[PDB]
Amino acid sequence: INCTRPNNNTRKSIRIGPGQAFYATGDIIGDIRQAHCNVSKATWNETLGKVVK
Amino acid sequence: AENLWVTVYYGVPVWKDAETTLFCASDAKAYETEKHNVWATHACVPTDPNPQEIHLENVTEEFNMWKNNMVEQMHTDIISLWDQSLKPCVKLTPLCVTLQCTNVTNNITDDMRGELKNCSFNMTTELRDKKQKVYSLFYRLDVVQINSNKEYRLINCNTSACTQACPKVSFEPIPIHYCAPAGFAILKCKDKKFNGTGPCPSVSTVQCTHGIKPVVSTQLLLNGSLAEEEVMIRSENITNNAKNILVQFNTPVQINCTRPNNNTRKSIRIGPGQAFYATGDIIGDIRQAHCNVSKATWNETLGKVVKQLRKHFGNNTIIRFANSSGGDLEVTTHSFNCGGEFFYCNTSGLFNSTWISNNDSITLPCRIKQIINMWQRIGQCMYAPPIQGVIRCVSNITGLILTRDGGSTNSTTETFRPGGGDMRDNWRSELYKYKVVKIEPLGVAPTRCKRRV
Amino acid sequence: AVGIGAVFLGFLGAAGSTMGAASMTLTVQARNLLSGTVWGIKQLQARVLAVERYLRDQQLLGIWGCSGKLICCTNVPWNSSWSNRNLSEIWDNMTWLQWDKEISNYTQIIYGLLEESQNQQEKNEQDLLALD
Amino acid sequence: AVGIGAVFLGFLGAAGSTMGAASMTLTVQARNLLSGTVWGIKQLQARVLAVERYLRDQQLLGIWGCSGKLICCTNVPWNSSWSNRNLSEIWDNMTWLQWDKEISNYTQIIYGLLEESQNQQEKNEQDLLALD
Amino acid sequence: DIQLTQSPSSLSASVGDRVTITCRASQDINTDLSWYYQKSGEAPKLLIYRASNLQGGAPSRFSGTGSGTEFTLTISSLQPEDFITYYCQQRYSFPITFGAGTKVDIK
Ligand SMILES: *[C@@H]1O[C@H](CO)[C@@H](O[C@@H]2O[C@H](CO)[C@@H](O[C@@H]3O[C@H](CO[C@H]4O[C@H](CO)[C@@H](O)[C@H](O)[C@@H]4O)[C@@H](O)[C@H](O[C@H]4O[C@H](CO)[C@@H](O)[C@H](O)[C@@H]4O[C@H]4O[C@H](CO)[C@@H](O)[C@H](O)[C@@H]4O)[C@@H]3O)[C@H](O)[C@H]2NC(C)=O)[C@H](O)[C@H]1NC(C)=O
Ligand SMILES: *[C@@H]1O[C@H](CO)[C@@H](O[C@@H]2O[C@H](CO)[C@@H](O[C@@H]3O[C@H](CO[C@H]4O[C@H](CO)[C@@H](O)[C@H](O)[C@@H]4O)[C@@H](O)[C@H](O[C@H]4O[C@H](CO)[C@@H](O)[C@H](O)[C@@H]4O)[C@@H]3O)[C@H](O)[C@H]2NC(C)=O)[C@H](O)[C@H]1NC(C)=O
Ligand SMILES: *[C@@H]1O[C@H](CO)[C@@H](O[C@@H]2O[C@H](CO)[C@@H](O[C@@H]3O[C@H](CO)[C@@H](O)[C@H](O[C@H]4O[C@H](CO)[C@@H](O)[C@H](O)[C@@H]4O)[C@@H]3O)[C@H](O)[C@H]2NC(C)=O)[C@H](O)[C@H]1NC(C)=O
Ligand SMILES: *[C@@H]1O[C@H](CO)[C@@H](O[C@@H]2O[C@H](CO)[C@@H](O[C@@H]3O[C@H](CO)[C@@H](O)[C@H](O[C@H]4O[C@H](CO)[C@@H](O)[C@H](O)[C@@H]4O)[C@@H]3O)[C@H](O)[C@H]2NC(C)=O)[C@H](O)[C@H]1NC(C)=O
Ligand SMILES: *[C@@H]1O[C@H](CO)[C@@H](O[C@@H]2O[C@H](CO)[C@@H](O[C@@H]3O[C@H](CO)[C@@H](O)[C@H](O)[C@@H]3O)[C@H](O)[C@H]2NC(C)=O)[C@H](O)[C@H]1NC(C)=O
Ligand SMILES: *[C@@H]1O[C@H](CO)[C@@H](O[C@@H]2O[C@H](CO)[C@@H](O[C@@H]3O[C@H](CO)[C@@H](O)[C@H](O)[C@@H]3O)[C@H](O)[C@H]2NC(C)=O)[C@H](O)[C@H]1NC(C)=O
Ligand SMILES: *[C@@H]1O[C@H](CO)[C@@H](O[C@@H]2O[C@H](CO)[C@@H](O[C@@H]3O[C@H](CO)[C@@H](O)[C@H](O)[C@@H]3O)[C@H](O)[C@H]2NC(C)=O)[C@H](O)[C@H]1NC(C)=O
Ligand SMILES: *[C@@H]1O[C@H](CO)[C@@H](O[C@@H]2O[C@H](CO)[C@@H](O[C@@H]3O[C@H](CO)[C@@H](O)[C@H](O)[C@@H]3O)[C@H](O)[C@H]2NC(C)=O)[C@H](O)[C@H]1NC(C)=O
Ligand SMILES: *[C@@H]1O[C@H](CO)[C@@H](O[C@@H]2O[C@H](CO)[C@@H](O[C@@H]3O[C@H](CO)[C@@H](O)[C@H](O)[C@@H]3O)[C@H](O)[C@H]2NC(C)=O)[C@H](O)[C@H]1NC(C)=O
Ligand SMILES: *[C@@H]1O[C@H](CO)[C@@H](O[C@@H]2O[C@H](CO)[C@@H](O[C@@H]3O[C@H](CO)[C@@H](O)[C@H](O)[C@@H]3O)[C@H](O)[C@H]2NC(C)=O)[C@H](O)[C@H]1NC(C)=O
Ligand SMILES: *[C@@H]1O[C@H](CO)[C@@H](O[C@@H]2O[C@H](CO)[C@@H](O[C@@H]3O[C@H](CO)[C@@H](O)[C@H](O)[C@@H]3O)[C@H](O)[C@H]2NC(C)=O)[C@H](O)[C@H]1NC(C)=O
Ligand SMILES: *[C@@H]1O[C@H](CO)[C@@H](O[C@@H]2O[C@H](CO)[C@@H](O)[C@H](O)[C@H]2NC(C)=O)[C@H](O)[C@H]1NC(C)=O
Ligand SMILES: *[C@@H]1O[C@H](CO)[C@@H](O[C@@H]2O[C@H](CO)[C@@H](O)[C@H](O)[C@H]2NC(C)=O)[C@H](O)[C@H]1NC(C)=O
Ligand SMILES: *[C@@H]1O[C@H](CO)[C@@H](O)[C@H](O)[C@H]1NC(C)=O
Ligand SMILES: *[C@@H]1O[C@H](CO)[C@@H](O)[C@H](O)[C@H]1NC(C)=O
Ligand SMILES: *[C@@H]1O[C@H](CO)[C@@H](O)[C@H](O)[C@H]1NC(C)=O
Ligand SMILES: *[C@@H]1O[C@H](CO)[C@@H](O)[C@H](O)[C@H]1NC(C)=O
Ligand SMILES: *[C@@H]1O[C@H](CO)[C@@H](O)[C@H](O)[C@H]1NC(C)=O
Repeated sequence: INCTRPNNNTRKSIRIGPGQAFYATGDIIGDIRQAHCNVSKATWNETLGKVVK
Repeated sequence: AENLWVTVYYGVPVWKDAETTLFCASDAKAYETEKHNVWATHACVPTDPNPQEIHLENVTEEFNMWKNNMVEQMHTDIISLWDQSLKPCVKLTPLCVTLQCTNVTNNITDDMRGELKNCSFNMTTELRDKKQKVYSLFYRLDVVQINSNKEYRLINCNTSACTQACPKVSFEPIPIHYCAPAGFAILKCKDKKFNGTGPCPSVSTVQCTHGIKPVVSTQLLLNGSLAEEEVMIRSENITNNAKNILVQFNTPVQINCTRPNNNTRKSIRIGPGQAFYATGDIIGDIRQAHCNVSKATWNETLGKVVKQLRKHFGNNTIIRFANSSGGDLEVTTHSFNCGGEFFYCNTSGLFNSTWISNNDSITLPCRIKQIINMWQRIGQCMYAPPIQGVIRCVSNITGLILTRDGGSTNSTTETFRPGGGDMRDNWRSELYKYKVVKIEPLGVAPTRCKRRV
Repeated sequence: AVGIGAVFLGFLGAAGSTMGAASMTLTVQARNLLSGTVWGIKQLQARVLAVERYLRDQQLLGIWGCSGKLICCTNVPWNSSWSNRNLSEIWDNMTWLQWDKEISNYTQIIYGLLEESQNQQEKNEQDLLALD
Repeated sequence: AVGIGAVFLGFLGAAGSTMGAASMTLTVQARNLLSGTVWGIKQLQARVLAVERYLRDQQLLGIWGCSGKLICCTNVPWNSSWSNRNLSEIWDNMTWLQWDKEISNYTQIIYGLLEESQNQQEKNEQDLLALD
Repeated sequence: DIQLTQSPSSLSASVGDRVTITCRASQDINTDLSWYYQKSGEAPKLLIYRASNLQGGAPSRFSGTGSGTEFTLTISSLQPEDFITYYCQQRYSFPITFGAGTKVDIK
């Protein structure tokens, strides 16, 4: 099984108090698409068949 | 007779070497009151008198103090004990705040121009609705500027916030003893000219080492042991220029440090059961704390050290002493503790001389600090409450740490500068005549006798 | 009184003599084995270690069928393959450490033979007693 | 050399043979009983419990006057009530585990007989050696 | 290969006679060697192990000695059962080799 997130991310830091850091997401550079997973078909079909038998 | 059968023995005297955990032992005299001190807690078993020493003969053993155990062990123990003692004390979080500060013109001598700052600020009271205005004094080496108007901030504010020291605690060291459990032995080499590594024919065994006094210092050693024949020099590889050199003296030298200034004290309330201590007011003229040593004593001691050192780099050579090269404020100057305070003394006036082949007193100044981060850690500072009345103590100088500077070709001349910085060497200067071994009672040998049915 | 002192016999200090004289003085060592918040935890570890060490030796001596004595004989025959020399030099001029480093390699087999020898002895004796 | 491996005689794997063979390999098993900030306490407790168990059964063996030996006979006769059987089958076919399961009911009864037999025997012989 | 020579090739002597047999190696093999005995019709067995250790169960009249490229077997008193064949075998690096074989005869 292959699963991926293609979007790009940045990072940032902010100070709260004495020696206290906090990370917040920055900005995005390009378009955005949904992360997703892929699997095969024939392998799945045959495995389900064997399990049924 | 010729044919023979095996035989078994028990309790044979043979041993090997290994490592194991040691434990402590303290004199019962310390147990008499004195319940407030960082070290010397009551958990140590009371010691015993009349220690006994057993002599050995015909033995020869090899020693190597450089690759020695039971140094890091006591280092870790000291750090852990310090951290444990420091735990239950009030925090100092709310003080990080802007301040209004000005000079202090109260008959100060010219050398102290701008070394004291009078500051005022706002601070919450016990009831969270109200606030109050307060003031205090500070030294130049604890405050920083940011950006007409004048403002200042603390130096550690952006790094971390740390705990104020509790009022009633004692930093005075006392003798301590180390002892090993049953099934192990401690060996000592009593040769009076053994140079720290190699064979030793004269050996003995003991159960508990002699007294040890933990002390923290840099660029010098205080209240150490005294040699018996002459000044000795030790090192791992003297030819290499990247390794320090330890010099142990034969006779002691005396030194007097003093802070003639006078102080008072004041208390402020921060919250529920939260007290804070701040400097009060000064009473009269102010002078720099300083330290003194003799002259002729130092001269002759340096002469003897040079004469002894000459036996390695040929007699046709020149020697020149130079001050510290430079760097951060913690290695470049000799720092020490006396009576719950911390001084920083500039030693430029002691290693300024040269030597070729074939009632006056030296006085030096020092400075004061109030925020400390020792053991070269980060994120852990302290606060030292002020003390009332003058202070003065006296001690002994017994050893030096030197580092040889690089050279070029054979310039018939060499230079040395003070070094140090790592506290391991300070412990290593003492425990270089002790080894730990383990017993192996079993044994086997052939014998003419045969077992009977 | 004025010249009379004290001369005791101490802990392990006879390890500078021949292979033979040292064996005359062994008992003393045998009588010195079970002698009896972070700043006090390690004592428990030390005590546990000591008792375990003593018990291991007790068991090992027990198995070989020589318990309760300091000098015990056996039946396994010595073999010159392991070592050389004769009784005279061995018991006249040598030290225990020298012997230890000499026989270091061949130890496990020498240990191993003893228990099977003892087992054969016991098994034969059992039938010898049970036949009547 | 070349062409020879290595054979040992290890752990409980000999626990499927008949009655006779297993008793050959007793010793090895007997040797494997004393092998050697919140995680330390539990393992320390486990070690302490193991040591306590070893001491307990050692003492129990000691009471029956058979210390230092792996085999020991005694005077208590064997009542046929518990299990009649006969020598051939028990010493030929029966295995250890099934035998233990089959005689799991009459242990406490047996122990007291050995205890009292030893006590009476020792008391009797004390007088005989006393009149000597 | 490591050639092994057995001497004598054959021998004839009466019973009870004290006799010797020798096995010589082509090159030095230290003492990784053994001696086996056999009669026709029976499987071979090892009489002597390592040329220095007496195998369990063998009569003591047999004795083995030597090293390097020379090894010797001595029978103090011959017996009727001792009229058999012998082979010196090398337990060294590959391959594996066996001796020519020596026979004992009654005269
Ligand atoms: C290397 O080794 C040298 C030589 O030993 C050593 O110098 C000595 O250090 C010790 C330890 O600090 C010094 O002892 C201190 O001396 C003074 C004065 O005390 C003496 O004098 C008074 C007056 O006569 C006596 O009452 C007292 O018993 C001493 O003899 C102070 O630093 C210490 O005294 C405390 O107690 C005094 C009692 O009167 C107080 O007046 C004083 O303020 C001190 O505070 C006490 O009271 C406080 C409450 O008010 C309390 O909070 C404190 O805990 C404490 O109880 C201490 O006795 C000794 O004099 C030094 N010797 C010389 C010749 O100078 C070096 O220190 C050592 N090196 C290093 C780096 O430590
Ligand atoms: C470090 O910085 C701090 C910041 O707080 C300064 O502290 C203040 O300094 C001033 C000037 O010295 C102090 O004023 C003194 O107050 C005391 C009482 O006087 C008060 O009451 C009278 C009568 O109502 C008022 O006139 C006066 O202003 C005060 O409110 C006395 O020590 C002094 O009074 C003397 O002078 C006044 C006239 O000014 C006379 O009326 C008095 O009778 C008397 O002679 C003086 O006025 C002020 O109190 C301090 N504040 C705090 C909170 O302590 C430090 O001075 C400065 N420098 C240091 C420490 O060296
Ligand atoms: C998991 O499964 C998904 C869904 O099947 C699959 O997504 C596919 O990825 C490929 C590779 O990126 C896509 O193919 C592209 O689709 C469009 C339309 O053709 C174009 O972007 C590309 O074609 C040309 O266009 C570009 C112009 O800039 C050229 O640069 C490029 O070289 C091409 O010439 C390209 O074909 C495909 O559309 C999707 N979707 C599907 C349904 O296939 C994904 O790759 C699988 N794997 C993973 C790890 O997610
Ligand atoms: C810093 O250096 C100075 C100068 O050397 C040093 O003073 C010396 O201290 C040593 C060690 O304490 C003294 O020598 C011994 O010290 C004790 C004193 O009790 C004893 O071992 C010896 O004294 C004997 O005689 C005494 C007679 O009164 C008896 O009471 C005692 O039981 C012993 O029999 C011996 O003196 C040495 O004398 C002084 N020298 C002086 C004062 O001139 C100082 O101690 C060093 N600092 C530190 C912290 O050690
Ligand atoms: C999930 O990810 C894996 C890993 O990247 C993919 O495996 C890859 O599959 C492709 C297509 O079969 C392989 O390419 C082919 O490989 C051989 C030559 O090596 C030959 O059949 C073709 O010429 C082609 O190059 C590729 O090697 C292989 N990658 C690895 C690392 O094994 C897999 O396809 C992904 N699955 C899905 C469902 O997307
Ligand atoms: C403690 O807190 C008080 C209350 O905030 C501070 O006093 C106030 O300080 C601010 C900033 O300087 C003053 O703001 C401005 O002051 C002038 C006065 O002419 C003018 O521009 C505006 O009217 C405005 O208020 C403010 O006046 C002042 N308030 C009072 C009542 O004095 C004070 O500075 C803080 N003290 C410390 C030591 O931090
Ligand atoms: C102690 O320090 C001295 C130098 O003060 C070391 O001596 C030199 O050690 C180096 C590094 O191991 C040796 O390696 C190389 O030798 C030749 C000739 O100099 C050359 O290729 C390199 O310059 C390099 O130095 C060198 O032989 C050796 N001797 C000299 C004269 O430089 C010494 O090794 C250090 N420690 C010990 C344990 O010996
Ligand atoms: C370290 O050595 C320096 C230099 O000698 C010492 O400073 C000197 O100390 C003496 C003795 O206290 C001072 O004498 C005093 O002067 C005035 C009168 O002029 C008065 O306070 C006293 O009556 C006494 O006579 C001297 O002025 C002072 N300065 C100099 C340049 O000698 C210092 O005391 C020594 N430190 C220690 C801890 O011993
Ligand atoms: C560091 O301070 C000590 C303690 O004050 C200084 O030693 C002391 O010096 C004075 C003045 O010489 C001695 O007082 C008198 O001196 C002579 C003997 O030198 C004699 O007339 C009397 O016995 C009288 O005490 C005092 O004894 C001496 N303290 C001692 C020996 O414990 C020391 O000089 C100062 N350091 C330096 C470098 O000056
Ligand atoms: C540690 O104390 C010594 C005491 O000598 C200091 O060395 C002296 O430092 C000054 C500069 O601070 C050197 O220069 C002199 O001062 C000024 C500005 O340079 C000027 O009036 C003169 O031109 C003169 O050069 C002075 O020469 C030097 N003393 C000697 C004998 O060379 C040293 O700075 C102190 N170290 C620290 C880190 O404070
Ligand atoms: C380190 O040692 C050197 C060498 O002894 C010291 O340099 C010397 O310092 C003194 C005092 O400043 C100089 O005396 C001066 O000489 C001229 C007049 O001849 C003039 O500048 C002043 O009036 C003063 O008398 C001396 O010449 C100088 N010697 C040199 C440079 O060779 C240096 O002070 C020592 N450092 C410390 C911290 O003690
Ligand atoms: C008060 O202290 C300030 C620093 O907080 C002094 O300011 C410097 O003083 C030195 C030494 O006189 C001068 O060389 C500098 O030019 C001054 N300014 C700076 C920015 O460093 C000040 O002189 C002290 N005295 C007074 C009366 O304010
Ligand atoms: C301390 O003494 C040892 C022993 O003399 C010195 O190291 C020896 O150096 C010689 C000469 O190279 C070698 O033959 C020995 O093997 C060395 N022995 C050991 C134990 O290292 C050593 O240099 C001396 N240390 C100092 C700092 O002078
Ligand atoms: C040390 O060696 C000498 C010389 O062999 C020997 O006589 C002596 O007994 C040995 N032991 C000692 C001195 O304790
Ligand atoms: C400073 O000097 C003045 C003038 O002599 C004097 O009145 C005042 O008390 C002195 N202050 C201090 C703290 O010495
Ligand atoms: C230094 O002088 C001494 C005097 O004993 C001599 O032995 C040594 O060789 C000399 N060393 C040199 C000149 O390097
Ligand atoms: C032991 O053997 C050595 C070496 O051959 C010999 O010198 C010595 O005399 C022998 N000692 C005896 C047999 O007591
Ligand atoms: C043991 O008893 C059983 C049951 O009577 C019998 O079958 C078996 O032969 C007996 N075995 C003997 C006497 O060895």
